[PDB]
Amino acid sequence: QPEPDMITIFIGTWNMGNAPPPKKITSWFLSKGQGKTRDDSADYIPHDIYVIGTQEDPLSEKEWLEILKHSLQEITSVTFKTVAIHTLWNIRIVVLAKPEHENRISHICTDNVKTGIANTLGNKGAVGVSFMFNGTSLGFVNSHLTSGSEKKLRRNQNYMNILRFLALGDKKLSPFNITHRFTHLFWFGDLNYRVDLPTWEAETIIQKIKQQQYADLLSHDQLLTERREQKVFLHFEEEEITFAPTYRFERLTRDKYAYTKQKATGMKYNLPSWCDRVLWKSYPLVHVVCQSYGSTSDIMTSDHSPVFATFEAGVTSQFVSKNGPGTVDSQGQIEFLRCYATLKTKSQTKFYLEFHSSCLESFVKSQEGENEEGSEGELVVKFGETLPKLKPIISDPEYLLDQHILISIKSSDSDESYGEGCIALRLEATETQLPIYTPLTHHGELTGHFQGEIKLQTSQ
Ligand SMILES: C[C@@H](c1ccccc1F)N1CCNCC1
Ligand SMILES: C[C@H](c1ccccc1F)N1CCNCC1
Repeated sequence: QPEPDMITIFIGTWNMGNAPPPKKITSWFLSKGQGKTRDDSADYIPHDIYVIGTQEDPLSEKEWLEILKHSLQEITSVTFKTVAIHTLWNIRIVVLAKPEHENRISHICTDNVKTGIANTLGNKGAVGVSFMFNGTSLGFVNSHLTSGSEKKLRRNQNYMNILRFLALGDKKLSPFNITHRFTHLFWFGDLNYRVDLPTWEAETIIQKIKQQQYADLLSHDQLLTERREQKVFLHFEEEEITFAPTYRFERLTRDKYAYTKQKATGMKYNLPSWCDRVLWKSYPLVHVVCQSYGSTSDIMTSDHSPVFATFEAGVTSQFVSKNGPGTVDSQGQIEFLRCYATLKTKSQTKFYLEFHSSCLESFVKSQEGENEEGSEGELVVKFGETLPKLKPIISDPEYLLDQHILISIKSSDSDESYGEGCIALRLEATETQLPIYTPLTHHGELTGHFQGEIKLQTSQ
């Protein structure tokens, strides 16, 4: 039975509004309703992995697991296995997989982050799950961010706290946050970003939604505008939105948006908004294709509609050679030429690099770079031809060209990372000098760039 080179992943996010679900929720898992929907011809084809994020979830873990498993069983006639379940307050993540993936899934981690302080600590935050699927690392984050149209900067801060403090994936990747630890990272939830238009325009917005004319609404979506201004979710992707706003509905119908200020809302307006979102970040040149992104029309117990997204994702096999794992493959090497880091820092410490990759036995520390003053004020750290030669555990090009090198640039004085990035080994040529580039981030914000050339030698 061959190992797969692709899997499909279902991502669901649903703010349940503290109400039990209706008896039938299959439309969610089938990607049916509004937006980019799944073809009917696929209905009986199970996804490989289902990741369900809820917010304001009133059910016990046992109650929700039984509903989810019975739902998937009805759709597919497959009894899915529970990979992980983790709950913080009323924010929950469930990961289910085809039982045929029992010996492909390992290194399962869960964690949560509570956002806010004092007044604002006690119901918002995030849960997450990671695991390995054969040679591929997968991370999943369900976050419930701060509510309210005038709190976009709070949401952005909640995002930064979650990606700093959520402890998933390989702890040996010590300089790296969750935005670098996974081949594929999916981040979803009630992100709570709103359509920033004046309150007086509520009925105009409703009209536009009835016409399915979303362009003038999406141009004011706070998540899209904050992303475009690099304030949040830097280097994440989102499919185009082609479904109506998923909040705030009168319960038991989808015919009415309930937007007016009420004592129950803290006298706040809830203009129709795309609160409920799925974004992703995959390592460079790894296959990932969104195959659905939409909302259900027939699940009406909450003031939010469920959101679905599905993906094709590239995966690699757990490679064994005659040599690695447990030795090097002399026949392989990774060389770096004309390399320099450009950093936004005002500091003047010496810097060194660390190279981390599951194609290395352990991470590799470089010598210190040579600091120069860049012409527009920046710091340029030159490595030139000084970087170590990396010795992969396996030299087979079918393995090595699928790998990635994580890079951290660290202060010699504090051993703190000033920037993290990722280089793909999926090169156009081997034994050939080729340009490489990554942006560098720290705490998920841009701090610089790393560029140079690479020379990859495989067994072929
Ligand atoms: C242009 C930018 C963007 C697109 C639509 C909305 C917000 C944005 F920031 N992309 C972000 C993801 N990667 C490629 C570039
Ligand atoms: C429970 C879990 C599992 C079973 C089926 C499908 C996926 C999955 F992660 N185990 C992983 C490690 N090996 C034993 C099984």
